[PDB]
Amino acid sequence: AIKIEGVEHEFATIPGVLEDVTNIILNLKQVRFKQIVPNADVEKATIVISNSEVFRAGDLNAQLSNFEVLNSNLVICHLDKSATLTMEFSINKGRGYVSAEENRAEHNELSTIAIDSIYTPIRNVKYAVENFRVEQKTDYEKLLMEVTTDGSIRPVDALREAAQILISHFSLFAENKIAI
Amino acid sequence: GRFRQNLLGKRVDYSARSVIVVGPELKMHECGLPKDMAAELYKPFIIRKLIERGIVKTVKSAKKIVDRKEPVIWDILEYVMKGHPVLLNRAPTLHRLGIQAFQPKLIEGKAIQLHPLSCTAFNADFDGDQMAVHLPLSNEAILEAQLLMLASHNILNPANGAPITVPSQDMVLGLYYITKLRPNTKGHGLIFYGPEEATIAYNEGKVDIHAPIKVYVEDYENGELVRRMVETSVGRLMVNEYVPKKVGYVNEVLGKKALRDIIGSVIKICGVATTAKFLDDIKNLGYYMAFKGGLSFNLADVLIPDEKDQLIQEGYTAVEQIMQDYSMGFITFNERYNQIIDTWTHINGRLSNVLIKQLSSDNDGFNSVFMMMDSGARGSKEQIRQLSGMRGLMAKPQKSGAEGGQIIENPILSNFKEGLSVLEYFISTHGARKGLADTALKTADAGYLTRRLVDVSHDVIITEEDCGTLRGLLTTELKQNEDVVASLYERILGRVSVHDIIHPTTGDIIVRAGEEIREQAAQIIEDSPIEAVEIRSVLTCESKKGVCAKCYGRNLATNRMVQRGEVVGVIAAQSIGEPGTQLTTGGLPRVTELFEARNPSN
Amino acid sequence: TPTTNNKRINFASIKNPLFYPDFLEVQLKSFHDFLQLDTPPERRKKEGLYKVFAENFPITDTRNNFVLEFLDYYIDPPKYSIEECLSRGLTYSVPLKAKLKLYCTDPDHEDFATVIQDVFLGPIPYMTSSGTFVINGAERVIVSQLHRSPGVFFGQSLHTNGTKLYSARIIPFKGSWIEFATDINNVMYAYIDRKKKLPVTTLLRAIGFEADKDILDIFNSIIFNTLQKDPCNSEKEALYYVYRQLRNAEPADDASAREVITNLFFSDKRYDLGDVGRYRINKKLNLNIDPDIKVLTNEDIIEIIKYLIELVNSKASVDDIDHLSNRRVRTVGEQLYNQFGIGLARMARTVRDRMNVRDNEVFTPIDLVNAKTISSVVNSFFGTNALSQFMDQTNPLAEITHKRRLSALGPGGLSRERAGFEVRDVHYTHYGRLCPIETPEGPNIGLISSLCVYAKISDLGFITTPYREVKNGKVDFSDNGLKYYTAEEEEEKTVAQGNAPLDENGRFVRERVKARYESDFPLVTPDEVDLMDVSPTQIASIAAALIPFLEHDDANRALMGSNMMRQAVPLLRPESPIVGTGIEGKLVKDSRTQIVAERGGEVVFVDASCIKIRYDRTADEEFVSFDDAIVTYYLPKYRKTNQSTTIDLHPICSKGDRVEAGQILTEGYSTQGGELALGRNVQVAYMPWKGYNYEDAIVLNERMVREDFFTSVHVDEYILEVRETKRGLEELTSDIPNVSEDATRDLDENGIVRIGAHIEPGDILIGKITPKGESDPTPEEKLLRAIFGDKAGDVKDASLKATPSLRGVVIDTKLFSKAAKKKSRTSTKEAVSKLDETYAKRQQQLHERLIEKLTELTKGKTCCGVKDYLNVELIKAGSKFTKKDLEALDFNVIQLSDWTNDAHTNELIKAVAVNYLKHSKEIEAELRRRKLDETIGDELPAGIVQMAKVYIAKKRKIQVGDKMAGRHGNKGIVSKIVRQEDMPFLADGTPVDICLNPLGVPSRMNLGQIFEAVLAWAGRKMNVKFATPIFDGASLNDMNEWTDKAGLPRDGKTYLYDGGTGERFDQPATVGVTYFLKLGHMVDDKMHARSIGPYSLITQQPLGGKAQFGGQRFGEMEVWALEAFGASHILQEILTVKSDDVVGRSKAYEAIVKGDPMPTPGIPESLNVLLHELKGLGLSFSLD
Repeated sequence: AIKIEGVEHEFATIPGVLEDVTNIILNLKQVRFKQIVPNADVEKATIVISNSEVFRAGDLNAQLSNFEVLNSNLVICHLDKSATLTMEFSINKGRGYVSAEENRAEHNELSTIAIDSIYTPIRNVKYAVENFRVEQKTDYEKLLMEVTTDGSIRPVDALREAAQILISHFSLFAENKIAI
Repeated sequence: GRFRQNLLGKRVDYSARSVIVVGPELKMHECGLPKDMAAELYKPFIIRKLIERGIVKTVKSAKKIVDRKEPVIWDILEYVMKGHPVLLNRAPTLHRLGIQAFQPKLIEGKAIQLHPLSCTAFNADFDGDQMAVHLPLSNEAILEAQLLMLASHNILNPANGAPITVPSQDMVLGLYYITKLRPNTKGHGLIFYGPEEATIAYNEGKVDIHAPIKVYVEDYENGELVRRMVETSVGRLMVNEYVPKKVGYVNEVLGKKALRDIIGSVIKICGVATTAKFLDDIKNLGYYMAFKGGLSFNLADVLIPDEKDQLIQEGYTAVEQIMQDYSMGFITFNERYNQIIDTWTHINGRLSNVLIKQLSSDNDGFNSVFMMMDSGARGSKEQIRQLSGMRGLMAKPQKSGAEGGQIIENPILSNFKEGLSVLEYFISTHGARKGLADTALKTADAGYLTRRLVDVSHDVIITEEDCGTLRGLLTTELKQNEDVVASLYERILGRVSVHDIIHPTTGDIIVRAGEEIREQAAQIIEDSPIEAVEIRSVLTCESKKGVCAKCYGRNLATNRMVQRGEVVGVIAAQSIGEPGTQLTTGGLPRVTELFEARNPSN
Repeated sequence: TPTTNNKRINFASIKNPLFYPDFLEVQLKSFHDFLQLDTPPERRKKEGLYKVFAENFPITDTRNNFVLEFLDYYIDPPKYSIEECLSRGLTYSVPLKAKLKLYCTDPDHEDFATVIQDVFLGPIPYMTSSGTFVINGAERVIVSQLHRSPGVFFGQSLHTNGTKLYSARIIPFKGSWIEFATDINNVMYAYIDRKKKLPVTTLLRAIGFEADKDILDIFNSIIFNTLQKDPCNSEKEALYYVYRQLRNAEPADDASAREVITNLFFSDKRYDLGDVGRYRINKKLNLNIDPDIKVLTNEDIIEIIKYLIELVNSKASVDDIDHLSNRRVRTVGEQLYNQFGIGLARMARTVRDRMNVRDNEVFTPIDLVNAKTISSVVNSFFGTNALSQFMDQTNPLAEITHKRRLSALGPGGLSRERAGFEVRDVHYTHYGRLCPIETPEGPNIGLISSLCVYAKISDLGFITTPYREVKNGKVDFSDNGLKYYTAEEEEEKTVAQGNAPLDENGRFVRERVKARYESDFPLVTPDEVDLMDVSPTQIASIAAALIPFLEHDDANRALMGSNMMRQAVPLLRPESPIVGTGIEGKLVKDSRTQIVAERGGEVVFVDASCIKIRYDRTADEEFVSFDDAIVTYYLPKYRKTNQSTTIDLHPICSKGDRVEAGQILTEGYSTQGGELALGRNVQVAYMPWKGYNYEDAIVLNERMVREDFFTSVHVDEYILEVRETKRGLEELTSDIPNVSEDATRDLDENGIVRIGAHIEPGDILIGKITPKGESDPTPEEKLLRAIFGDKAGDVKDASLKATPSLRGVVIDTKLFSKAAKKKSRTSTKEAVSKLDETYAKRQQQLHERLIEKLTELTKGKTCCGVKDYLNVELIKAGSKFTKKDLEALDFNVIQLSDWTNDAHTNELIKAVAVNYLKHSKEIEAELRRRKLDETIGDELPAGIVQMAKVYIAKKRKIQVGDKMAGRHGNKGIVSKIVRQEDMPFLADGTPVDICLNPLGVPSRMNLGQIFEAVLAWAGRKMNVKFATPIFDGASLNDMNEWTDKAGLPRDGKTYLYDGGTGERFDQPATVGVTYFLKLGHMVDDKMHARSIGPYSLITQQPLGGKAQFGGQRFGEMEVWALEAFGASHILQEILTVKSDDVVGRSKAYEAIVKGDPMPTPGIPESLNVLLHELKGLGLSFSLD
């Protein structure tokens, strides 16, 4: 969710800011985050950029103690020498992907604009296999695997969690045998 | 002005309209239906079922809850949708197979999902048309729907005995994929028992999908019970697990021709529901196998023949001589035209055939273009020749005051592989838009034939179970002064006979009088040296105000005797009018001349 | 931002030694020939509006004592701006003024007075600087119209009763057409307009040829046979008859026939042949008399009848129609000329009428001319004529092809009832003049053929196009002198072709060269090629010369590909096609949709709403100074086009930039970085996936809905007029009866929806509540229910409610002008006088600085002598009329230096004259602003008081059912949105995004798409982008070299894997990158259904159309279908209760909801109507 001061809808424009509000929201979509503490449910932020600047990602003071930004060096927008901008954020946790209009749930209050949200923390995965052998005796196998993430969590934690869920599935489907 | 169009054409109040999309998961008697269309058409039934819930007392509250569609039950839509079929409706309905019923099914989004093998009945394409839907609301209507309307019963062509749902390019491609014959691969030359050992040995990669193996299988010799050692391949076994156990076993390369032959034999031997289940399952398996084979197209697939660079060159010198010959003028201009077009056609053919053979032999197991051509999925020798050989010849039409006719002296020798010079591409645009204009004008011409000849006729029905008229036609086969063009077989088939017939070989009654003549009997008769036979004609019916059941004969929509109470006339009208669109002295003039008792003026 | 600021790779095989002729030559060239804003001091030699006036005026009496004459017009600046016209709904037009000379001569005496009056004779719409007119708030175009060339033409018509009938045709510019045709009896007949036969001997003796024996003597059996069937045989009786068989039962006077024939063949003021008509007459007839009467002469008739008999006896050849040299062009200027001249001409007719009777001292030009007829005719031509059309204004390419559209319907060319196959066709001579490949099929195949790029219009209506001179082996210079040529001369010279490889020295490099000489098509020796096409990219139209990799494609595929480009929706963030041809860039430049830099300088200020540029100051120092000069260009930020596809722009220069002339400040509206950007690059794979790509459908990955490179915006407009009624006043108020407070929440207190809300269908948009007491039958009902509090009171609730199926976001709602500035201050004269005196004070002070500037900034010059000038100039400056002493400049001190330069003081002071003239213009416009502001205000429809409006915009994504396309014909529709996992993913973890069916490919010969795919994959690392000319593109070996150097399979193939099974698809699949477009048939507007709905008041049938849902036409054919099978209750309930029984429908509905599904069908009203409409008589209907 976003609440800009002096703009009421997704097609306005702010004096002295080189981009639309649409592009502000669109590129705010792309900023990947991280925790530092567990139990952080949802958070609201207040940015007051009030100086002759170029407004960038890490320029976001992760002013809430509960949370931080990984990618600091992204260009939100180019201000002029004189633009004054006030923004308010909401960051929340989730899975998979959700579109905008479902996020209309949270009380627009004539100002709030809901935005899309891509939650997935993974970017690329690999596995490959190839035989290895001793003379005359076979059945040696190489599995080589690669995990490429956003940095919000090391590969080991995610890999462990995936296996935990998969074993949790097969557990019931092997032991318990309720019958018709 | 008043009493013709809008006196009958109308508004409707339980209809809907939207766009259609191909269905690769549903059965033959189901359709995919966006959630809101279904949430709206069925609204009154839903309203009653909320009423019978007891939770609501007022239809106003029910409307309030069905409009805003809040987190309450769609279970009622799921239920009601399950026994309350829906009529799918095309806009330009030509013959009845443009209107059907279906069992509807929820899907995601805002598009109508429809099964791939039914559209050919609609004779439509998937450009994005906006099919209409209707809801019956009365149980007599719904019974007529799910008893006569429903698609699974409507598999034949009322025009004539052809089947309507011949499968398409991709299924025939997959089936052609499974049933080839490669000499030496995984697990050549071993022994099985049929099902168990074959499925085991394939399922453990000890034999690939395809290798010539010898196996012990059961097939009926007319019609019994021989179990021998056939040489075949897993694959053909997998499909022949599904060909019903009343015809025997299938051993050929399974093209399109053969697929139609088989679907015909199975329908004629065992009936409609059976042939339906067969066609559905063959769809599914061949379609999955075509996918898992991973078939695609590449440049390296298409080998231009080396000799083309030779051959295209070579004719030049021949052309050169026939140039210099006409240079010394002994030869007339038009015959120069004729000779050069002949030579270029010769080289075109000798390139095309060598092209196609080289295309065949590179793997014999696969060449995307080669199998797409030969399996009859889609393509032709001509298209593929363009994709790898000269464009051929093209006409000099001159587009006005000329027949066209005489064609360019120089063929378009470059093929689409290499690219075209500017002038050739200009000539191609010339000819192609010529063809498009020709098609547009032909469609315009056919429109009037269609409308008038559909407006030929309208009338009433047949009305008796027999017509007593033991004075029928002497039916025989017609041969037009060089050969025979129309067979007695279909001319005799399905038409009640008069006198019990026996073979010239002694003591074999072939028919009992007043019996439905059958395909087997028809074949026996054709083999016999009998010449003609006496059968009834809808004409000679004694029964006034109609025609007798036995007068007419086979139903042609099912494969049964026509029964009491069904209108034949409008069927005959539609079936005789619709082919007018292809009808290109012929045409409308002669047809209306003969119907309307006009003088030939000659 | 470190923007890429990248430069593409050209790849050709030959130099490009000839540029792009600009696009907008035709429209803006013509209109700037016709009229311009201001200063025609000494202009328009010879053609122009001045030619109109010197051809029509002066108008005098029947030698009676009174005359009118013309004194030059001035052309006035527009009263309102383009944008303000668009917003308001007016027309961008300029007022016109002319100094009419009344010249009253004393009755039966010498002259009485010789006076001039300034006449404002009406507004005429003006051309925005792109060739488009905003009429009533819409933007329209005058399309061109191919023409018939006047002159003489020769055709032996055939099959007319089998016999050959040669007809010669004389074709004027205005008037009737003349024919000379042979009868079946080999008898020769002359007549008019191809009409009924009339003997040529009869017309000959109608001209004044003597007795028939002498006619034979001067003309000698075709003429003899004509005499044999001639019903007249001597002069007097000859014309007596020739008038008799023109009308029946009316007299056949000789003298009337003499006058008729004389005016038919020899009247200058009754026969109107254009100079082009005279030219064609002269050339086809090989005549040597160009300057003469524009009308037929006797020698012309003699020569035409001689050539007529010469081609009657089969000694010549017929003419051709589709030949382009027989069609002219008549650009917008010519046809506006024609209508204007007609209007003024019969205006002169009626002024002749008025002044034929002429008193004195009672007529001054104020009452002489009711010229408003000129207003009528011109406004009608621009508002209703055949050729003026709305604009397909959804896509830059759509316009820039829309403005060289070349229609052929209506007067000027052939007619829709005269075309055979040729006007449906592409002739042998459309080469370069008229597009071969874009003549879109349908009802208009040949009719609306479009113009090539290099095509240029000569001065006669001949389409011309460049060639490069060629002689004796060289390209004569390749080149220094281009030779534009017209169609007519082309027909005898061998024209070589460009893709016949050259050195970079002007030499052909083979023995055989391809050429077209006659309508034949040979392969010539380069020892006699005489002239060469400039660029082999010539023979494609503008949208046709944008296809990558053409020479490997089908014609028809390219046709529909172009027709799909023409409607490509403007995306939300386009992307340069990393493959293209070197024509983008220029094409955005010709479009004036981007804020171009006017003059060099640095940029003070940039935002997305205004670009504030300090231009170069140097212009004011060949001056001394006059004022500050900084421009502020404002931006197109979201606005609705015709087709609802919004337009937007974004600046592309930074706060310290210095910008040169010809620079593009802004990107957007399908433009990026100065390049034409329609679609996106994407990863695609060619493999039939689960058969969801059965036919030419398509398969999508979830990234593509997540990357949002397939998204757009739409917006539409809602209007509502409130009106003075005959019985009440209409209102825009919030007090809407019977509606709920929530439906008013989005409404402001001013009865309209505020900006900043979302709309659910059915809610109020514009609150219109109107106490229209037109119910003169008991308005006490008005009062009775208007005092209840809800005030329905026959006070009609006309509050427009949100259409069903519409959801969106509210933009800005205007209120326009509401009939009165006088609305406060408890006074009328007080407020108006306060406003006038404020006007006066800032007038006087601004003009005071204006006087100071003109005075102290003019005195600087090297004029020598005593001062003598400051005080006199000041006292003149106190009461500047600005004309008395403007040129004099006190006429002494500047005159002391007899020799002087250009008089920079004169330059400065006429600049001040201009600046105060414009200042007075806007200040008097401000005056009329306020004055009419206390009135109805802006130009508003007479019978209504106000019109309100709202804007609604919708942000639209992709979903199943939407249509997609590409640049090679691949139309398709989305079938399934696949999750990213189980897309077939290559050996490096990247799942493909689009999967396409290989089946559709090898039957429609368009393997250009896979070539594009391989290159765009070999580039997306990314290495440098590409650019190749159409028919000189990238060869295959070089393709292979790049694919190698990018680290790829040299063959375009690869292996692939399945998510779900890991299997390696045993045959290698093809993968690549391709360019992809979204078309405008979005499925969100193909949804409708209905169960129950509102009922009509003329029949118990509920209409439909998604304006109100309704149903579909249950037509005749499905009546026949339910006939064919045994429809028991289906058909009966369709024709009885499903429709057209509101009583039965209500009963059946209430029964279905009430638990009785058994109907009781009765008798439709159609039969009730039948008994009622038959009318019975003395009535005998039945009860049995």
